Amino acid sequence: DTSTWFITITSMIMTLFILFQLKISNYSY
Amino acid sequence: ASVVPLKDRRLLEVKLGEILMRDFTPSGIAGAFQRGYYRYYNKYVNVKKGSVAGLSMVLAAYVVFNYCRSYKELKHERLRKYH
Amino acid sequence: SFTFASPTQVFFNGANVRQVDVPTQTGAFGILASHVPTLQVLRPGLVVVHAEDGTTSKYFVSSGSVTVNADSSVQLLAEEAVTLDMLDPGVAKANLEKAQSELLGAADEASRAEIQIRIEANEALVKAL
Amino acid sequence: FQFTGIKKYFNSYTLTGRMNCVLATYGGIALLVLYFKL
Amino acid sequence: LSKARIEAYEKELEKMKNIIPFDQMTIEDLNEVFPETKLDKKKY
Amino acid sequence: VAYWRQAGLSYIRYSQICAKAVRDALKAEFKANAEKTSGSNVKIVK
Amino acid sequence: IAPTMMGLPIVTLIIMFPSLLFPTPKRLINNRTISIQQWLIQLTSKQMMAIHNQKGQTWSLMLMSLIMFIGSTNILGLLPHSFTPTTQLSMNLGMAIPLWSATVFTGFRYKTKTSLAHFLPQGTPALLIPMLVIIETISLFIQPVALAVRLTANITAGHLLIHLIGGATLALLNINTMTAFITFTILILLTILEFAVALIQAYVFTLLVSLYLHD
Amino acid sequence: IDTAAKFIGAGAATVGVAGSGAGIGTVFGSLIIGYARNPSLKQQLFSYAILGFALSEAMGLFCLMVAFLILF
Amino acid sequence: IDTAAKFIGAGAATVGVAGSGAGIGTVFGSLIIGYARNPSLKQQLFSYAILGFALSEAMGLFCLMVAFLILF
Amino acid sequence: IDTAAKFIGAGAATVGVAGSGAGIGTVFGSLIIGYARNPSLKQQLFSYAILGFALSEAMGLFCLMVAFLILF
Amino acid sequence: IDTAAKFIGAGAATVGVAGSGAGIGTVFGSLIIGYARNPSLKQQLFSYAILGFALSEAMGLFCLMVAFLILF
Amino acid sequence: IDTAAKFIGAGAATVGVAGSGAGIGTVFGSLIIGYARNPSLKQQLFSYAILGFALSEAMGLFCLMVAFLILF
Repeated sequence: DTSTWFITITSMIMTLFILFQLKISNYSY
Repeated sequence: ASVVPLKDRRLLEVKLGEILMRDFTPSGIAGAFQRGYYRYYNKYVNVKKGSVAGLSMVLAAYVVFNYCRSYKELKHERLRKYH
Repeated sequence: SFTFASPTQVFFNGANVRQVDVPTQTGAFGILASHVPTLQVLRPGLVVVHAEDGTTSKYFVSSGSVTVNADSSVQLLAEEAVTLDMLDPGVAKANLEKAQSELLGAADEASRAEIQIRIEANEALVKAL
Repeated sequence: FQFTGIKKYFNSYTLTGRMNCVLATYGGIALLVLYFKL
Repeated sequence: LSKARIEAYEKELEKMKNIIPFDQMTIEDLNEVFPETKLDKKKY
Repeated sequence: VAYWRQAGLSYIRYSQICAKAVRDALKAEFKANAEKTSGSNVKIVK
Repeated sequence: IAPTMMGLPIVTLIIMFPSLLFPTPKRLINNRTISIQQWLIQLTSKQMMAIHNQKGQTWSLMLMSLIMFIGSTNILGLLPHSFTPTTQLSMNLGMAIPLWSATVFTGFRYKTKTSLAHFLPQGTPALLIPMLVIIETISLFIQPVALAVRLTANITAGHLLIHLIGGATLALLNINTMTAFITFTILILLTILEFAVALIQAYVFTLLVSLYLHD
Repeated sequence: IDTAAKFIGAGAATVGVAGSGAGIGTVFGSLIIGYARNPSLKQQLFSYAILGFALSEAMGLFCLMVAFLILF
Repeated sequence: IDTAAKFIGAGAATVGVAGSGAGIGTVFGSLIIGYARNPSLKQQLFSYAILGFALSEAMGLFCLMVAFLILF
Repeated sequence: IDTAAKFIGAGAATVGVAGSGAGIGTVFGSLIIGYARNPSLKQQLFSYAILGFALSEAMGLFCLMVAFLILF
Repeated sequence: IDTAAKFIGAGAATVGVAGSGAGIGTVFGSLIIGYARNPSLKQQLFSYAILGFALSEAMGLFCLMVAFLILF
Repeated sequence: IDTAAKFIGAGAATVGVAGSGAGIGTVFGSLIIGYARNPSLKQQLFSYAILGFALSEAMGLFCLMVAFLILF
């Protein structure tokens, strides 16, 4: 329940940040 | 293998939420998901507006996957079948 | 009962608009046909008159007075009140930037305050336009 | 070849954005402290 | 020289009129009559 | 009290400045009316 | 008496999932489902770029991705059995520290002396200057933890309240009127729980304010 | 003893949500005077009111999360 | 012993619900001020006041539900 | 018995966030009325509101950090 | 039992930091509403706002230091 | 046990300083709005603020002295 460990949860978010910024860079107004 | 998953994702995108894009634009305008919200086998999903059939299918698949993940922790009430 | 008129032109005389917003010196206020009686000094801005009918009107005004009595009679007096169309947005931006440039030119506190009045009026004009 | 898509942005903003080493150091120190507790 | 320039302008106008095609074109295709700029350009 | 008030600027001067700004904001098509409204005829005798 | 469990499944698949929810077509006319995403992106980008108006607007093209990701992850948690990645403190801790460090180091990269001089609020009483300085530096060091907690705690609390009231309804085998009233309370709460988007706005806007203050 | 501590700690911790209730009351009250002075309800007058309500509700639920942890 | 804990928790918990009383007081007071400025009861003033009071009382009743959970 | 003391102390320390909720509610409520009076929100009129939220929520998170330290 | 009382006293003592948050929120909201009338933020207005914020935060941290002294 | 009572009482007694902090914040904020309304700052506007701040500090210091008496 309570959050412990904190190993791989904080590692995939950087890859998801890369993916999201690459995806939204294609978006344009 | 992954090429097949990419092709399946592209086919799902074309079927729901779909120059050469003019054909893809007409395909999205037709809205095969809008016609059958619950696929060709059934009639439609409960939501009947916004052409949101594909997003509903994706969310339902995610929900059922998370239910399959969570089934391990949860336990039933009675061994006999429920009412 | 709305009495809106410039020294030269008349907009509304006893009109039951029942809704007027004025750019007051202290801020903004809204008349609702029952607003507490008060005297309000106008500020460089636009008076968006909302008639009882769904249609509304937008006039950019100079300084003046917003006199709403205990009754519904409101005597709005604007020195230079015109519609937004008569103004020029390009000249508006040009005047704003020139006034910003010349703000520091006036060494006197009163004169710099006057140029600040100018830049404030031009900013309200830009927002209206 | 998705690297070249945001290669300019990468070194454009990570000059200070790529300070995740501080986060990694903090996480490692916290894990070591907890293992000492463990 | 002006006649040559006029011929070039007429050819460009005809190309623009014909190249319109379907509105459902490509984003890169729209750069023929409306391209973007380099970095630090779209301020707003 | 503001930057203009209590600093040497009368409220009439404030009105003059904002009115002049509004008149200058008008296009040249309506500039004749603004000139008409602008009153510089009165002079001073002392 | 049901123990709440914010369990840890294979995180990567769940975390990557919101990305697939936004397609990016390379067409002049979009698919009337990415179009709304594009319009929302433009509308939010205008709001975020209004304050900056500097060379730091380059950061806005990443802050848009940040707000989109946080919103997508948190909005998907309202589903029956969805596991919010932001429920775990790990990823939000790993997001708050690097971005705050980026803001402060960007401030210290250009006009560094004035960036540190932002501690001075243009004078202020000299008799209390050391107290003000220590207060503001402790607040600056607090800011990353504050940013992480103000997201994690309420994201977890929404699910906690949903679980509690749902268990109350399920265990309420008594008079059906009370059950119906509690279910109405559940639906009202879940409508309020849809305001997690406002939490995304608060997080990203606080980050933007910090970046603008330091750059 | 430990269960008694759980109960008393939860009962204490849930009292901290009262300040968030006072805050939401204050902001939603100020909404009405802002609307009265300026009839621009659909604008930021109500937008920031909703923002403040969400922020104070966050400050309250992030408090009661501690009580929930204590109880379990 | 656990019944004693429930009694103490219910005593402490219910105060949080009463702290929301100041919130509805602020809401009604701001309603007073707004109606004093622009008197129109059918206007959005009364609706906003009702919404604010409802939200504050919802916070109070949620704290009271926590108290009931303490009791049960 | 020390675990029970930690429980009750953490429960008591959690109640110190009520002031944070009152402060955030008050500051945002004054923000709405300030914008209503002067339509210049994008300025310091909202920047200082955000700053006040940041500087006022600090007490609540400090108290909850103390509560967590007592609990753990 | 003495350490238990130290824990409970530290938990109850840090509650006093709540008033600091409410005071800071009030003073910053008042700064907002005052600046709404007089556009003189770069003046003694922000100076006294910072003064009040510093006083409130100092009171809160003094209470926190008292709580820490109780804990240790 | 007696020292335990002293510890818990000192922890409970020192919370009275929170109201002093809230009053200090309100005083400084009302000073802010008063100076915003009228620029007679060097006049009794500052004197009344000092008077309010001193009385709030005196109340907080009396609460602190009560806490000290409990501790000793």
